[PDB]
Amino acid sequence: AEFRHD
Amino acid sequence: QVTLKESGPGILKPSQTLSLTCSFSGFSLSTSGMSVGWIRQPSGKGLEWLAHIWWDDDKYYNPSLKSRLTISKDTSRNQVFLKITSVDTADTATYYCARRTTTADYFAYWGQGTTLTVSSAKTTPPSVYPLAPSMVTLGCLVKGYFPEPVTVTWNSGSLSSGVHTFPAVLQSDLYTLSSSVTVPSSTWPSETVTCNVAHPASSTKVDKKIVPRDC
Amino acid sequence: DVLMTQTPLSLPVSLGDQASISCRSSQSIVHSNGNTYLEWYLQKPGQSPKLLIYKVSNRFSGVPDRFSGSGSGTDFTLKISRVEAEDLGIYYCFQSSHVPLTFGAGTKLELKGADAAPTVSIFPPSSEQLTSGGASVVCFLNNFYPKDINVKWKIDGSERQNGVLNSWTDQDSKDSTYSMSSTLTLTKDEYERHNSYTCEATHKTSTSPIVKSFNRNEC
Repeated sequence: AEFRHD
Repeated sequence: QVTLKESGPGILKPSQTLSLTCSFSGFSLSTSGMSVGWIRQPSGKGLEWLAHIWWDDDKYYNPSLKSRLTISKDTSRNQVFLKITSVDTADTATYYCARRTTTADYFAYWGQGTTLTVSSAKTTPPSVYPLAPSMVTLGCLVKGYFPEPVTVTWNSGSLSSGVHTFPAVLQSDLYTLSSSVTVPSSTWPSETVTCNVAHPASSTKVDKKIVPRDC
Repeated sequence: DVLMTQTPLSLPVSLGDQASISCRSSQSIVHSNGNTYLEWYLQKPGQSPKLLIYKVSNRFSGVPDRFSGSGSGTDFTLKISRVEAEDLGIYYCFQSSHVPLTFGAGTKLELKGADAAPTVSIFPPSSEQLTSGGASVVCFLNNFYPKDINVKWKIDGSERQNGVLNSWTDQDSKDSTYSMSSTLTLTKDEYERHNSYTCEATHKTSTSPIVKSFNRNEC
């Protein structure tokens, strides 16, 4: 599961 | 200026619900790219990330706390909340909230933290016991108190050099620590050495004069 | 979960020297967007953690250029050049690529000092405590360097592991030494089943243990 990095 | 300020209940009993608040200023959770997370630290131990919330309501959780965590926000009031149900002793920790943004993607700003103790213990005064022996080392054992802290002095503060007061440890829900003092053998027992122990929470103050042991 | 393993966990340095801290992730922390989200934080005593480095090697604004991050793959390094006293504290690496976000266990940057053997003192239970049915035996191991030490309790010559709690002071800000207490807590009944009590310390300053003892029956 990847964390948010926009 | 960007600031974060954590608040909490300070102390809870096992099984109760923890409700933490992070009150912030200097930014808004209505602003695109904005987020706030919670991180905790058991004392003398490491950091653990718990939960995270984004300006658009996306929430992330650490699976290590299972269905115990709920994060939420009130952008209107500039607050982020963390709820942890069914607390136990392992939830004793300092809790921090910290900000990240999409364009500054790192925890640049942290709050000072809010400290939580989870315990079923009742307020209990310490039992204070003498530790009797070129230089000589004496001590006092301060056993079975709750909550922290106690203050230990020697000769009402006149003996300040050569003192080691150790961190308290937990024993069956109660704290214990010892203090040692080292003085020239020419000053004891010819001159008196007394430890003074205060435990504000139990309204107690005790003095223990140290006298030489036979074994 | 991604495990972040730091080495060493305790790092003694002389002022002005360089400190190097290793951090390894148990699996790749390259995000799908191509960036490696590895951050370093420093927590000084009584303070909140503060950001030093982000994305492996980028210094956060305001951070002295003596802090520098580097790495490749899953191996990362924080370098602190010309160490100052203000740099002392606990350094954490942190990956934010994957959920849950995870920190390393922390590396304590500490000072070097001159070697010193511990001063060891043992104390029997007080008569006051014994009256109440308890029996705590206390041993102080004071003002030693380096940090590592092996302490054993022996009762009638045999090692005793149960009932022992240890406590350590922070490194002394003056002489850079450490101190510790070791406390063996027994019931009076247990205490009265044996006569000889010993606190034994082994420390790198000597091949011979330091041994302090007392006999109950002489008390």
